[PDB]
Amino acid sequence: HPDISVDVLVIGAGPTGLGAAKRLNQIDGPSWMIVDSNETPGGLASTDVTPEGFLYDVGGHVIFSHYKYFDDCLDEALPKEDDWYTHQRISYVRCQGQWVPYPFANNISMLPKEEQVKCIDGMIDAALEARVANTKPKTFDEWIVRMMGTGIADLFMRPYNFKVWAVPTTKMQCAWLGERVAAPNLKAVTTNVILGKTAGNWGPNATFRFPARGGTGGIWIAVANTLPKEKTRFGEKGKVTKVNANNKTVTLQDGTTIGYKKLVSTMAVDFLAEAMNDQELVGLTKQLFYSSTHVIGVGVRGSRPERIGDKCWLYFPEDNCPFYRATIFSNYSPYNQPEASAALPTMQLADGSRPQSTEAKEGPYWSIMLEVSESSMKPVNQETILADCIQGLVNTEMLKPTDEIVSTYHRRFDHGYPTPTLEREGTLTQILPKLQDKDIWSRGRFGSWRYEVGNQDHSFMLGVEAVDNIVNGAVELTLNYPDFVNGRQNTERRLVDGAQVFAKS
Amino acid sequence: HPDISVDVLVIGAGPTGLGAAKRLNQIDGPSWMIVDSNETPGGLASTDVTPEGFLYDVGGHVIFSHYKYFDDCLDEALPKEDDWYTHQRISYVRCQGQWVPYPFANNISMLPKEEQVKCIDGMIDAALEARVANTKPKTFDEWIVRMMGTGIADLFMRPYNFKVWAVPTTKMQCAWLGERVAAPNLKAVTTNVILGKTAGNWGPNATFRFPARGGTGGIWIAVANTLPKEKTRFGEKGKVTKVNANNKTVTLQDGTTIGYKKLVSTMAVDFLAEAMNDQELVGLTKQLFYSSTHVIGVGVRGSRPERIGDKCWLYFPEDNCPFYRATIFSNYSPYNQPEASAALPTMQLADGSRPQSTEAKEGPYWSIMLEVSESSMKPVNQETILADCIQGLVNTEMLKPTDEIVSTYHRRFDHGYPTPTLEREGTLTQILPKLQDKDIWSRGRFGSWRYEVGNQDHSFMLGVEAVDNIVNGAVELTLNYPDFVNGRQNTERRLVDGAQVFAKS
Amino acid sequence: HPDISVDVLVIGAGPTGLGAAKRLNQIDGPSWMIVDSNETPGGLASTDVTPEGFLYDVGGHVIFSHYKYFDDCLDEALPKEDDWYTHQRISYVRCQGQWVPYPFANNISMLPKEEQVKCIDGMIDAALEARVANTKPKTFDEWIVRMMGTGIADLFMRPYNFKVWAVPTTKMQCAWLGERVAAPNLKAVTTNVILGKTAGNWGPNATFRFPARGGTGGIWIAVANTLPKEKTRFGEKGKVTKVNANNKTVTLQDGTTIGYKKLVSTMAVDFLAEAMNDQELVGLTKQLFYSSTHVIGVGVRGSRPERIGDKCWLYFPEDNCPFYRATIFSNYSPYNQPEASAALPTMQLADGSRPQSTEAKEGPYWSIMLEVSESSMKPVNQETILADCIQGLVNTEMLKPTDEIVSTYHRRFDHGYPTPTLEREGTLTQILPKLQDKDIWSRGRFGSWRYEVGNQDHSFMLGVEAVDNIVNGAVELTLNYPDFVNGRQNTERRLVDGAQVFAKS
Amino acid sequence: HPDISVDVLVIGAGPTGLGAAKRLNQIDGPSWMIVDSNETPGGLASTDVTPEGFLYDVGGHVIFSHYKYFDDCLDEALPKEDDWYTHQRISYVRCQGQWVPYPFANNISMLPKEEQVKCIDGMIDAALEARVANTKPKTFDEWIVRMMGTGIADLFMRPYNFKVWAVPTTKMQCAWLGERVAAPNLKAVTTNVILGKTAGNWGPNATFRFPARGGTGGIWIAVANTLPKEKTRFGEKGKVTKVNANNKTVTLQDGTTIGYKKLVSTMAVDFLAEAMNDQELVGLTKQLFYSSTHVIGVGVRGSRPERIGDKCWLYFPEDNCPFYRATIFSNYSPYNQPEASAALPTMQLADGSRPQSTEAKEGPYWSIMLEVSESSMKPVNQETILADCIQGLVNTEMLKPTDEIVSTYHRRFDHGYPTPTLEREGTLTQILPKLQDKDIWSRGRFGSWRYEVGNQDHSFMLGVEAVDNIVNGAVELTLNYPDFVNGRQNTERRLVDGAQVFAKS
Repeated sequence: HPDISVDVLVIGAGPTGLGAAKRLNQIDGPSWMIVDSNETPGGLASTDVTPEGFLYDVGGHVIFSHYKYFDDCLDEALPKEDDWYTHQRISYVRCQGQWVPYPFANNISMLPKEEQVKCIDGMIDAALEARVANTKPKTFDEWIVRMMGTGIADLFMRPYNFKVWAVPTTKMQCAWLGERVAAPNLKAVTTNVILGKTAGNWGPNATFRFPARGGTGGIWIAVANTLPKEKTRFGEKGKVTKVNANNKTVTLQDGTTIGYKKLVSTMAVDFLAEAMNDQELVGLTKQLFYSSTHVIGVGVRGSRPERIGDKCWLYFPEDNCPFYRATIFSNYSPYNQPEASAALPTMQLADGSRPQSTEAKEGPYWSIMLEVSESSMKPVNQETILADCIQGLVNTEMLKPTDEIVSTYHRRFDHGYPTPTLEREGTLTQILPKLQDKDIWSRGRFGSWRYEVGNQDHSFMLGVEAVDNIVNGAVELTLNYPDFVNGRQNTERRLVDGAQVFAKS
Repeated sequence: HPDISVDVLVIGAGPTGLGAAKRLNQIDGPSWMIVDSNETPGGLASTDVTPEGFLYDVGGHVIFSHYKYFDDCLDEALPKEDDWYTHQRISYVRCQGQWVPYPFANNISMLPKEEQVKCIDGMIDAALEARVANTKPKTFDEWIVRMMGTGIADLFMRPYNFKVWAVPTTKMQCAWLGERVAAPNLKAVTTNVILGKTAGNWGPNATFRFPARGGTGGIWIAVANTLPKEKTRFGEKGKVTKVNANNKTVTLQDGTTIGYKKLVSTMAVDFLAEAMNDQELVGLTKQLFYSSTHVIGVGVRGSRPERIGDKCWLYFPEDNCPFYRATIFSNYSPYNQPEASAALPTMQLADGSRPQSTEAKEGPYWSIMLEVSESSMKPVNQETILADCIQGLVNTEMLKPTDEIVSTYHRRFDHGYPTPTLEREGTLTQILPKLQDKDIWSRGRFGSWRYEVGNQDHSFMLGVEAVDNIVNGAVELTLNYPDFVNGRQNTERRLVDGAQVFAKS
Repeated sequence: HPDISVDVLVIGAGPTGLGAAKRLNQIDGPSWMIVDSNETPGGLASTDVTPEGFLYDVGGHVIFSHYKYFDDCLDEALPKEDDWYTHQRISYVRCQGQWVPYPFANNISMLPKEEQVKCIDGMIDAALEARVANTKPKTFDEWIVRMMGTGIADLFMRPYNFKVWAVPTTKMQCAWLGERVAAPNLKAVTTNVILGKTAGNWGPNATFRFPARGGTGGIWIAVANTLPKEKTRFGEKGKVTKVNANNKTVTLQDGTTIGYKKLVSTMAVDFLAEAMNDQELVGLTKQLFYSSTHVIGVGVRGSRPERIGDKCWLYFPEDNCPFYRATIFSNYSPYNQPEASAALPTMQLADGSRPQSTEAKEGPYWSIMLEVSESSMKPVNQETILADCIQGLVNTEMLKPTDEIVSTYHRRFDHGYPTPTLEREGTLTQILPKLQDKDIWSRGRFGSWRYEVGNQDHSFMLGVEAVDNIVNGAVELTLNYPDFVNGRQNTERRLVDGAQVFAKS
Repeated sequence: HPDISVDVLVIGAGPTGLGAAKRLNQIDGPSWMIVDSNETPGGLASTDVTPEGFLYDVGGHVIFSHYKYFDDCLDEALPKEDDWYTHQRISYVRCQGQWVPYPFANNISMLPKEEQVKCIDGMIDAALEARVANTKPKTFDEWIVRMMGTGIADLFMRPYNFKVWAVPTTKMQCAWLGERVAAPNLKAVTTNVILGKTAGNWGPNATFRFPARGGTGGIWIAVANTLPKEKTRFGEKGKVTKVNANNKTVTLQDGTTIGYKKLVSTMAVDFLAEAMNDQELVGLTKQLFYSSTHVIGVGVRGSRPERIGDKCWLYFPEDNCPFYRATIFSNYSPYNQPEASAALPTMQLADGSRPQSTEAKEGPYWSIMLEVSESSMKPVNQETILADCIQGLVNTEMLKPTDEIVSTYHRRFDHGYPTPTLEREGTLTQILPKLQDKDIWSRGRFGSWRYEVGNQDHSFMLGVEAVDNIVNGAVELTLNYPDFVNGRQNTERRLVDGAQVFAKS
């Protein structure tokens, strides 16, 4: 007999596992338990802080919720209006010395005219081909060239996506992008070119809310806090080391055994296979591809520069910086960095030189968060990546040579992106049913490895829906039909359903 | 203070209401109750029997299930292997003196060569048009022509569908036929023409199962019998006459009042509007279109004729008979008609003449079940329809003039088919949200009026999913996404879910 | 026995008949004669002069030669370099206050942006349709919209061609336009819009030459002067009044009868039918359509205005002037108007007011030649057309209200344009073969009535080729294959052929 | 000074040269003469006879005339009705044991149903592709597949045309096939398949006439006979050995020199280049490609077999015989072979055995003429090709094993077909204008190397039009515009033109 026995055991207290926990807690039927090797819940949706007081998420984390259930749990966790800041979804593409509003294609009127001609000629070809197309694109690259034409593809989506995915666009599928036809919006693009118009896809109704304190990680700490503490096991005491799928027994690092009837596992599925000592699953999960993410944080002295303004996140297709995305993390909340009265010495100037003075000086401070991808196909010199990022900031005119850097952060996350390679689905439909047949629901960004449902809300709901499938025979919609959940407002499932209402009466 | 109070009240014990009841009974959380104006459950899936012992469904009722849940409940209701007979899905189109195997298009080698040429030429036109098509068809009629071409459209699907829907194909939408592209399989069609090949779309795996006894109606009687009787109220005592949406009160014919928190209504939504005395909903619901169904049954003396053979249901595009569909109901179960030793007098010959002898003679017997549609655009003379059907049987060579008719059946069903008119969705999306706002789940073939999810399994699941939405926050997938539920085997929801397993333990 | 007998009789000494004459003269085989009712050869390629000394062709006459033979004869007629002036083919479309360089489509960057959007959008539509097109346009109008898209068509070619042809574009055929596919050069148009480029289709390559003296009419006088005088009969003495096709006799005004073996007739073919007293032909030729041409000439005092500059001819689609084309005729030759030292009183100012002084003042002078079309679908008020034209000049900002007019000219030419109606070919293919069966080669702008081979060089060559057909069995390429002769350099036929080289030896 | 001086010298007296000579003779202006290395005129349109009295053309020669002028000269040469036999243009394709009426595609109902399916499927693909095609086919092979689809291409035109051209279809251009769009008549082909219909493209109005005597060669003997003998020089005395283009002097084998002003050379242009000792031209003409033609003739004892019947020529795609075409030459004239009373011993049986006796037996006789192509890409074993051909005749069931062969014939013609390779036009534009600039009109099947204008009428008219260009400035339409002359009836040029009519007065 194992030390602990529960009906449903949840491994991992990132958004997915917490989703499973929250749903189990709401249903209040089967016994359950959640474990995490980290004392602090949140996983990749956690937040670090430098010794100088600058917070950094694991790269740009902007919430767009497809589900009311997710909203319910965030509202429960952080119920006060001052728990959040609301911002417009402002993003630009750095291109040829300019900040081009996203979407790129609608804003190429900013480029030299001769280049616009190349862009529009390419999109005309694509439109004419789209007109007689009777096949779907088979690769991410084909998809891009059909949508954008060669010229526009080459300027942004092709080089940008290699910098993101750390694999060539030709090596990825495109089903993950959705069911919409791969055909250019020629009229809209040439209209903006003709009008000399620029326009971002944001405004008063295109917004996101961000936690006032604790970064994105503050949400998941707060969400976790609503769970009965005794049913949680976070820290070294909750690190899973072995999974015995045949005995339905999990062994933790401290030797604790937990027997389960159903397992919801949210650790990366390649790690799950290893913990299972299942050589066949190890082989299969090794066929999956993923990139690592280097997060670089730079804390800068000064009031926010006008050139930066209300920018939130920023895309970098070009070669003059190693990062694919930058986030103005100080715009997300005033508590993402020290108050102006905080005294901090300058560590370096953005041009890499030593500061004139060693002396601690006051703020205000602002803050840049950078992401750099790495894979077997795109190595990263870890030793120079911080300095390369900082030079990248200078090259892109995000920082002046003289800007004073008062804090730096760098951390590598080995499992950063699950790659939608051409081979992903062929592999996953071998892995996930095999685990399913052992009553293991492997779910989450790396639990089930599908980037198109890999955000915080998707993840959360993958855990929720796994539990719902386990308990109430629900369809795992997020898992198996990304286009479905992403194409609608999911309003049916609530933190308080009829069940809880009828039971209280 | 009403006579009865329940959490969830179900109006109607056709498949939809029984689905609601079955799921409610399984969940065994919220209190619930089901009423029906008929002492016998089954609604349009019920079965009549003539004084001579010939059973008739409400027209051809053949089950194809999209749900394991539905399968679970039928297996529970009728668990013996001899509770069912299995048949291949054998259907034919009557056309120019011939029984043409379905699908029609794949079998036009049976038509005159000159006609084949016209058919193939039309389909060539359609194939070439489809190659450069960039719009969806907007009407049922466009859909048909784009799929078949003019020649083939005119032979079968155009005139057939008028005889079914009692409206022109040009007045119906085509979204209900699903997401499949309106394109011809020119190759398949020409290939069978060239080979002089015929091929039906059935075989050892294209089957259905039919109840051994009591016709289709026997399923729903058996299913209802699994419910706690004290929670059922069937007969004049169960007839709803008033629904007060604002007080959440239902009044029955005998004066009994029922209080509900949530209402699952499976009566025709235009009747619900009337029962609610809601003038706005009344106005909106009579904007919905429907046809009535005349079911005509003909019991015939003799062993099954060779010309009939294993035929199950039959399509009649031509105007030499009033019915659109015929079912060889005696093929579905030997118990749909009297045993061979039973003595019955001959009522008339198929050509309308009197029999030579009035004496009762033995069988064996076979049975034809016919459907005639009626609408404001297609009146039916109730006084002559039986005679006209029987003449139609002779005209189509199903009966010889000499065949001995020993039983007739005719019944008009007011609400037969909810019509997928162009205006249906515009109307429904005004009606269902208003009912929803009042905590009324109006669901079913006429509860929610969508033919494409109008079969017994859909209906059953509409009830089930409505309950699941009310209780567990489930998406009503059958209701809102016909294409989704019809394009998969829905396997997640079972008659025994995890919740009941964990509860028993 | 007729007064004169010749092998080949040529009626008419416009370019066509002179073509026939020149070729007959060169061949110097069969006997021949040429007659004209006019003492001055040239037909519609003649030139008038006003009492003030301003020359006007019959509307804008610009030579583009497709034939070496035509060049040979022109070189023989006017051999000196100073017999000619060379100019670039400079033309503009007057549109919304702007002189838009021809071709119109390539210069819409001069229009308001919002209009460029509509134009480009329409041409995108046309481009996308053209990609899947599998039929030829049936009408001029369809041809235009397929080439240009709606927006661009509506701006220039649609309203312009109605003002030219005096019939709707929907009533004309489009074969006459040539074999080029009716498809938009979207890329060229969008490219120039993006670049803000304006470009006319002219330069040092694209030139025409114009006679130094006597206007276009000076050419044909000089060509006619190369003919043996005694074989010509020009004036009232040469006016044909009757053709007896059955007797092969022509009767002149003065009573002179001419017998011929073959007749090359270049008068309008409807007049020919009348002269033949052939009622069948009269019937047929009355079914042909043609517009009349009003030529309005305006002599203006002053050096050439800067706004006019090197402009040659000008198109006017818009409704603020009655003319469809204007020619800066003073740009074609300094001898088209009096020298600067010539003194002329001011007749009126352009706004219609009287001049302050009635005295003769010196120049220099420039000159505008306008064309207004007339037909039964488009009446012209002869009494007001001059004044309306002059108002048009002000409206289009060709003339300032203050500009001094020193000469006016108006003349109506009954047969101006042979109209490429939908019906034209059906009618002509009935007329010409009947004339052919009587050894009558009816040829020329109204001899054979085909605009697409209706210029001076085509006309000349129609006569040349008729004679070559008559004598040498040559194919009448210009007559029957406009596309052929217009799509190539016709260099084989020379004014000195091998036959004359070998003969002289 | 040369021995002879003429205005125009014509080299070669096949149809091309004779054409030039006829037109020169008719014009009767410039002095001229015509030479040939052969005593008998006719070139590749000549006829041989075996010692046993069997005539053979140089392979199948069937006249289809596009020109009245050619008709006039043939009528002049052979004016009597009994100088000619008229036959319907009856041809078949040998395929899978069947004689399939030409055109093949319209007659594939003769093939097995499974072949029909493959054919129609392939043509459906071609039809769908042609619906969106917007490029011309670049090669002969692309043209075939686009017209026919794969199945049909593979059965006839692909393998047949390799057997003809002795180069792969992928190595040839397709412009020579004319300007008709490369698209299938799917409807017509499937219609005949559906109906089980066969139909040859012949009838009472699809005929050819063949000379009663002397085979095709009889025509050109007769045409040449109409020329003044003293202007001809045929035989060793007329063999050109040297052409000095700079001196305009030609040297014959016997030392005779002929000065000319214009040269019409109809010898193969590569031969001309050698005769000119012009290394540049030799190099260019060596880039041209041509195939050699082996003509095999077989004389057979017996009345014409029923299986043969009225067949005229026959196509052989299949690899069970070396020849690409057979001609039932005995059907063309009864004087192509000996009369029935002629006694001839049997030389061999068709199975290859040498017969019993040397007894000369009587007829009647029939006759087969075969063509086998050869090139550097397709060698022919000259020593065995006769025997291989005869075996082919047995394999294709043209001869029974026991059929008695009484005459054999085999001759290799070095220049047989001028190949429309991809490179042909590029090379000819470097050759023919260079010759032109030296006043050399190189014309004819190998004079100008264009197969699409390479028949007897084309060749004749290339000569005629060359003279007409030389003397009268005519367009060389057949040379430069094969589509033009082949798409019309050329009626204008006659053996008696107006010039001669007028002159005789």
